[PDB]
Amino acid sequence: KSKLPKPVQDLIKMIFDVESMKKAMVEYEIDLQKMPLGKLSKRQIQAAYSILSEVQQAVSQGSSDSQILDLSNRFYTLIPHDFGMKKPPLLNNADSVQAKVEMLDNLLDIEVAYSLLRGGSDDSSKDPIDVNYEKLKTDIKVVDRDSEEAEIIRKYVKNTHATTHNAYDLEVIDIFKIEREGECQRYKPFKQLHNRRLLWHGSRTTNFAGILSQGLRIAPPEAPVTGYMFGKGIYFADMVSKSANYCHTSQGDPIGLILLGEVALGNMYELKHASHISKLPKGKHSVKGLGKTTPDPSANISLDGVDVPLGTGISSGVNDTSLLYNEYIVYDIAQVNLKYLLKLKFNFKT
Ligand SMILES: Cc1cccc2c(=O)[nH]c(CCCN3CC=C(c4ccc(F)cc4)CC3)nc12
Repeated sequence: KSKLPKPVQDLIKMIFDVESMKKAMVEYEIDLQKMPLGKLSKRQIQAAYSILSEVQQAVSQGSSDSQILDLSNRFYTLIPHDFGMKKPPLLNNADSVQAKVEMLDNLLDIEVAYSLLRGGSDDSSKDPIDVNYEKLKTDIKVVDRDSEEAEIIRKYVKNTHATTHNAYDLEVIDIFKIEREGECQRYKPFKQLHNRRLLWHGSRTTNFAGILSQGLRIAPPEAPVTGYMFGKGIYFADMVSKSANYCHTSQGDPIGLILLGEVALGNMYELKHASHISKLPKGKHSVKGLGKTTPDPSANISLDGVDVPLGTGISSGVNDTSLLYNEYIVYDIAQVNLKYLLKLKFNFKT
């Protein structure tokens, strides 16, 4: 039976498991009993991205209101809601639409998770940890606990536990190091852009089955570039909080994955309200949301000339803005390299 170190095995059984896939889908409203995730298709999801984009032209451009209502009604058929009852939401504003843009994001990694699954195995020989983990195409080291490395890391969750989000408060269950296969290569280019930074990528867990196979990713062509504060790239945080929220760990599951990426920022476009891009102007190689808290300048460690902002909840001078913490974005995928995972226990304050 498996081989593997032991939270690697559990990591498999957490990130690879069927029940919870239904659970996300459920919380986006999705009507499992209409639309079973054997449905889930790259295909029917991609079509849905084009209808939410359909609604967007039209909303920012007047439109038949005899269009809008059916594009909503189109949005439904293809992605069946358990609603239900109660008065469904209209795709004729920015908000409700963006809402449905997350569900599809997620639908994407969840498909890739379950659809992942389906391959290897009447097997067995090679048991059900090493075949999933085998298909991850990723390798997983357990950082020892006592190490200055695990140490450093834990300062970083510490100090950038933020103010406002307390609360919950937070802790490190396991700490995995990762090379996924050949991502050195791709990043190669980007191993020599200036301004590189370890930042959090937090996501709902159900996601990491195909973030570990597909690498972190960006919305398809089909998707509303209005669906996203900075258009569609790849979003990242420096406070561990802004990211950790995205695990959607609740009172139970309270337990939840988070990435630490190397990211090749170079020249930061600094921004404060939304910019709907996907094209970055010339000479600029990432977007920055300029939230009012910065990780205190002061403390900024750098192993191999990546910066790490494990510095603590300080106030930036931006009052003026739409954010309260920073938000780094990069618009293609090569500019990222996954370094650590961490398993988190959410520990929800009293
Ligand atoms: C906003 C934002 C700002 C700052 C930090 C975070 C953060 O930590 N993560 C995420 C959400 C995680 C990414 N999710 C949306 C898009 C995904 C995606 C993935 C695959 C895919 F193919 C298309 C989109 C995955 C889930 N959003 C953040």
